[PDB]
Amino acid sequence: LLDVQIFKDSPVVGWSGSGMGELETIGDTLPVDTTVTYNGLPTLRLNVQTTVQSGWWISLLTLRGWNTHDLSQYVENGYLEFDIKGKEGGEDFVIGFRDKVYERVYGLEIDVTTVISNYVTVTTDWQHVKIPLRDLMKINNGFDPSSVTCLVFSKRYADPFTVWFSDIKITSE
Amino acid sequence: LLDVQIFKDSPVVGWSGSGMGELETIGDTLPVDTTVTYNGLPTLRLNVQTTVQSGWWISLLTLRGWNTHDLSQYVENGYLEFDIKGKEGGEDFVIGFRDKVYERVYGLEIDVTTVISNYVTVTTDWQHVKIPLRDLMKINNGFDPSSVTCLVFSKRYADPFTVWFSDIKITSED
Amino acid sequence: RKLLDVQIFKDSPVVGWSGSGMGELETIGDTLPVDTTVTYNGLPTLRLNVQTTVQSGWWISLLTLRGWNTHDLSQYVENGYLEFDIKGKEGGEDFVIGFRDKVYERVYGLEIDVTTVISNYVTVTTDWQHVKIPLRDLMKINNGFDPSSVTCLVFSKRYADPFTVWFSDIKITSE
Amino acid sequence: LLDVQIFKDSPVVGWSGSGMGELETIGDTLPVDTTVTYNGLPTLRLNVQTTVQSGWWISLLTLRGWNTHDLSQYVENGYLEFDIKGKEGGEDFVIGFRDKVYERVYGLEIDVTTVISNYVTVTTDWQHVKIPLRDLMKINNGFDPSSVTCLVFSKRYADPFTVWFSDIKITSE
Repeated sequence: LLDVQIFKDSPVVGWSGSGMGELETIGDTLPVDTTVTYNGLPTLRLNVQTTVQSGWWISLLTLRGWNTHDLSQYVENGYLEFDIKGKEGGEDFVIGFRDKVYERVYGLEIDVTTVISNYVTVTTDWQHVKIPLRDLMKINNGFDPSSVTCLVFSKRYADPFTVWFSDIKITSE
Repeated sequence: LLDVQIFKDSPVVGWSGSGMGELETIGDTLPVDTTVTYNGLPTLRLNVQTTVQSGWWISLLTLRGWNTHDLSQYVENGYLEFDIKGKEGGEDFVIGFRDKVYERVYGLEIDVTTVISNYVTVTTDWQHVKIPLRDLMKINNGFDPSSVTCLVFSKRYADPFTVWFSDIKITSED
Repeated sequence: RKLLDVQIFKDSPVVGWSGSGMGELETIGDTLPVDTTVTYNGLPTLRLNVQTTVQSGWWISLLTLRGWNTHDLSQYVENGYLEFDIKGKEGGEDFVIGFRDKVYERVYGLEIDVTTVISNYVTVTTDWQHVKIPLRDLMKINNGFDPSSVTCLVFSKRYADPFTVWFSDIKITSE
Repeated sequence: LLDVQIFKDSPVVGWSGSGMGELETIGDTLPVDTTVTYNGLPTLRLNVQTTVQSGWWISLLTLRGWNTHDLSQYVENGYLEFDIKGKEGGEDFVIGFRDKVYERVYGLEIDVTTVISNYVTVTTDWQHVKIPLRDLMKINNGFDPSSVTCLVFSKRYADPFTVWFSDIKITSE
């Protein structure tokens, strides 16, 4: 059973943005870094220039251009997984998926998230990582894994950093 | 199972035009550019000179010189696919398919459409792309994919822009 | 006297101006493009092309005589001939042809044009075809033209409709 | 192998123009002088009325009405050559060629130049001059002389002057 590329090599359909413009966007997706490859392949840049006392920013990297995908199959042994290096290490924010169900009243798209921290400490260095779907996609808050629309990156602490990405995908077995 | 080239290297039969003539044509097809290669072959130029308060332009690039093609088999697993460079980045517009059915009343040809944004951010740069058929060819709004007449490019925002294309095909596999 | 030619074009691009509403006219640096790959009698041609259909309802071409300067033609008038050679893409193709002047004194118009429809002087073939335009005919309807103050030759829209066409050796002659 | 006339006897298409209009133009090319002939034919006059404190002006005399010309063959024993008198001697500016290559990143059109002082001092007098293509079309600055678009004259010293030209061609082999 089949992989899904969130990002490979060329910027993602989505939306990515901030209070007073603290997060570095291009056409409101994340900026794609060329000057800093990895694995032949270029990177995704996650950069928050200065200090948000807005206290917000967000990144939505879609899966099927704002369409729902069913992942339900993937869940119970699945992995968001990818690679990350960082600009000066020990850097943190949130991560996850939103979906979309119109039937549901108390929430249209919901998010399920965690803090990267839980899966990694960050080095000045490349480093694979794999989060079991399992954990997230299971907190009876309603989230319908049949119905995911995208991957998400949100603020944790207000402090500026950077990070880079490669080869963000979902896989199972 | 077999490709369909919508365009390769030389101008399409079709139609393409604007309100006040805002869309660049030649003889009512899109102009093909030569001084602007890509991968050996020249490319199709989608350009809209100035700002439409008209609020309209369109291109239809035909599939079978205005005939019906049956695509039904391809739907299920298919991809309009193609490559695309742009003048100045982050441009956008609508794209899709029109068909033709006569027995049908509340519509003669229908359009099915998405806004390419969904499928790409645009760069000063080549960049392949692939649209799931499947995606479009399915909202019970009547479209008959066994009766597609051609592909379509229409206005989204009133904003001037240019773009290019190469190798526009449909492909599947069975 | 015993009298000399004027070479409007021969074989290299003319200073001037030529342009159109939504860019329907084939320009380069707003003169008309000179074609290389369709020669005629050794020398290169001038290309008049209107790629698609004029919604705008204008297009013009100014080929200058003296880089926008007055030239005095007055003497050529009553015996003269704008003349030159013409192939088209697809035949029976038509538009306006003529001359613009420049007179400062004159208040109801600064520059004026005198004009004909080449139809009158030709039907157009997928083929080369000399033709002679009698100065005479134009440079005379009382409309004020100062043929002693011509600045350039002129091509303007007649019909909405798309074509191409070629030129060579556009000159004035008399005797 | 065959001569390239940049100018002979009749105005050229291009462009030439100045900051606050210091540069004598007409229709935004250089004026042809008629009342100052030189061996039958009239001349091209590069005249700069007043003192430039904008600090720019330029002239481009096209070769193929802003088309690419391929010169490549001519370089390695070629000479831009022409003739030239000046209004009151020892006058100096830059001269050379521009190109156009689209694929190229760090410049679209580039220029190669020199200062004509190097191939002459200027007389109230007619005086042929021959400039070695070689010299120019030759500092790995990227110039691609298979795609020359035109000849160029630009400012060197802010000081007004005039000159005249005659029979500007490329010759070689």
